[PDB]
Amino acid sequence: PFITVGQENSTSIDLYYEDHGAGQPVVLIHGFPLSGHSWERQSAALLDAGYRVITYDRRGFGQSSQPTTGYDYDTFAADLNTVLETLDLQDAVLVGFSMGTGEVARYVSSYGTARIAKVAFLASLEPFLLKTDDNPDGAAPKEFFDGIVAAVKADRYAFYTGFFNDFYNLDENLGTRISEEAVRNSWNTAASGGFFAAAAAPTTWYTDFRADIPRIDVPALILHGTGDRTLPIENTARVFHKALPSAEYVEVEGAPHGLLWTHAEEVNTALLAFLAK
Amino acid sequence: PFITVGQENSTSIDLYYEDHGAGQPVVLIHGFPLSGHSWERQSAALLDAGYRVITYDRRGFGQSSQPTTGYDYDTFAADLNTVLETLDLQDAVLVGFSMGTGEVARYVSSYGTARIAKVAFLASLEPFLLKTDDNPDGAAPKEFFDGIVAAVKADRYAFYTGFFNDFYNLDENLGTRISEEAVRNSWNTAASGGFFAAAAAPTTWYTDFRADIPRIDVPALILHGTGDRTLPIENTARVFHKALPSAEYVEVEGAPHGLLWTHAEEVNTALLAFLAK
Repeated sequence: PFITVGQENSTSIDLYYEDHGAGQPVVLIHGFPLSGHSWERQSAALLDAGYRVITYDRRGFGQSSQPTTGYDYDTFAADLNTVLETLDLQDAVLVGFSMGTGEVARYVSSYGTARIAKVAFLASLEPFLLKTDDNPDGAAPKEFFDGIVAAVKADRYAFYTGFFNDFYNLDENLGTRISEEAVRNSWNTAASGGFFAAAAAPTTWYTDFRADIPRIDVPALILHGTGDRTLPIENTARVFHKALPSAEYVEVEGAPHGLLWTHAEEVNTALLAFLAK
Repeated sequence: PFITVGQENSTSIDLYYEDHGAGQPVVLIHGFPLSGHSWERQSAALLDAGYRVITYDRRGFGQSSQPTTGYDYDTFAADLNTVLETLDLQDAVLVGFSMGTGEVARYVSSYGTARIAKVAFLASLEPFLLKTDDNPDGAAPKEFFDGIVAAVKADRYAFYTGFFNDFYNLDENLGTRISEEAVRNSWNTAASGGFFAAAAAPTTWYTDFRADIPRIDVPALILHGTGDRTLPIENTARVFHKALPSAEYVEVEGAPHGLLWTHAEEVNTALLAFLAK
């Protein structure tokens, strides 16, 4: 199913989405370079607890259109605004994973929370990944992220292998918490995403969300793995909880960046306990 | 890389140029007697901000051919027109520094702004540097510029030393805002330019741009240093600000003429804020 969010030359930019269940609407917004199907273990848990689950694929990923324009959080948040207005959701919960935590913060900042009852940030980007003079809490200088973009442009298909090795801490989790088959499925999803988005999306990772955070005026959850090699907990979740002290806060012991799958039970128990309130 | 702009006897006239990054095209047009490389501090900032940066070396300067013909703003603007058509640049921003502010105004005036989104004038020549009866705001009468031509023809290599002393306000900035090594690099660039262009270019500095200014019909930025010893702000930017009151206007307190280097942080902040609109 698709929702049109804009036009690109002679084509419409359509985002693939699904809408399941009945109950309070929970919108799940996936990370790079996957799709709304990456939430399958959380979608199953939410459906089992009587929620309505809505998922969509960010432009350039999954089954959505693959434009060569719009890779920036104002456009990503305008796409989410179109989704939410089209579905006319009320009392909705927005749950972001990694890149999706940017859509949540920028959307609440720019459009407000009239349709929103709660937000959850899992494996967050916030507050601002660049290590700069004005942001000493950042994870790394911009040249580090520039090198990731260059590696995608050199051969995205080979880049995905090393990417998922650190995304899922495969040296620790392959064969225990994640099978070789589930990693292969992630690689297939990544390769199905657009070539342009694959290399342009990482330039948005280090967006500065510090001015968006004070506008988060609904109940919030921040959750992160202590073994996240991709987005270090010290420069993301721990600093984000200082910036958003009203949020509930959970650290999942030993979990990697790809904790929706490897630590599904720990994510699902924490997310449903938060949504029950 | 080179773009051919014409023929001189048995030779072609080729302008050196570079084309980096991706996104909205930003064309940077340098001043005398330097080259596209003099924008390195701005180029780095624009590339990091997601723009496509195009630089070229004016005929007779940098690594471009050194003809003994064409030192006038109609030719200079026709050279820019060839660069823009050769590259098919569209929705482009034109940024001039000092002599480059002549290309920007003369191009927009003669050719119009179908290809151009915005224009920026840094350390401008405009509106008309010659002091006359009809133009009392000019900086100096023709004899001053005839004296500069004659000094360049007498020994251009020695001329560059005192010229850069005033350009960068070295009595204030040497060893703080500009190193002796960076000044030496500027002298080397100047010595690499053509002998003929070195002495022909000063006659063009007092071109009258008063009829070109009313033809600027896209958003504009005018920025100048208040300590400019080369192009006094009271004969240039402050007069220009009255002739084009709709332009964003920035005075960089205490900055010299060579503010792309000495006050790069201020220039980059103003330029990126202007381009983000």
